[PDB]
Amino acid sequence: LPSYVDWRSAGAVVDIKSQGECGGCWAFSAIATVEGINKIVTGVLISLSEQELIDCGRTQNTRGCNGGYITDGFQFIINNGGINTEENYPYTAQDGECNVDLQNEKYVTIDTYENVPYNNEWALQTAVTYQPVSVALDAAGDAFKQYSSGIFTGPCGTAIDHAVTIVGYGTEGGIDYWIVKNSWDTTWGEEGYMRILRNVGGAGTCGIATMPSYPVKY
Ligand SMILES: *[C@@H](C(=O)O)[C@H](O)C(=O)N[C@@H](CC(C)C)C(=O)NCCCCNC(N)=[NH2+]
Repeated sequence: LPSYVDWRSAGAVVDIKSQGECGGCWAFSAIATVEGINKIVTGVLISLSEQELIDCGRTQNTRGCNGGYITDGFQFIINNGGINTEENYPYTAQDGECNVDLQNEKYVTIDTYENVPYNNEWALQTAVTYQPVSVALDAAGDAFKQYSSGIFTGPCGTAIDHAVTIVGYGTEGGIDYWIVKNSWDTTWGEEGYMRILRNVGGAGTCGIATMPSYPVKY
């Protein structure tokens, strides 16, 4: 595997987005990795609609701004036969009525998704080498919420509550890290991104390695 991977150097990461007060992080994470794999196999980076997942993708315990699961975001794109763009179905940070004309207008498709073996940072590094991967972490603490710069080491638990996207990894000064794309605008962290301690064992720092998944497009 490479010593460093950064999907932003390959044109596979859309600029930082802002979810606001709506609890739609599951939709932001699912969309960022579908944007990623679409660029890798089709060669064109298109920004996609989180709002379509929030409005049209309600199922079981995925309930729009009320929270949900990354994999239900991928399963909506699979069952719908595709997803529309951010410009065609823009984000309102609201639970809204599914716009059926916009739901039927599809520009990007995926075929299936896979789960990375949980609590296995080596298998997670292998998957990130091929594409951005969706993860969730424990973002309930003030240290996480107030993060500004550096390689974050904690404190944080592992009972995850906030989905984000890993867009790379590297090492600086002998310290290994993951590069994380968050959805709290460019005013949080390193212009919207976080570097977080890698190779710590088990579930990873703030549980980042405990439930990774990614979309598959043949
Ligand atoms: C994350 C955010 O917007 O900050 C958002 O709260 C969220 O969806 N969190 C997920 C985190 C991982 C995907 C596990 C979460 O905790 N989902 C569980 C939501 C259950 C909702 N069920 C009901 N009944 N509202």
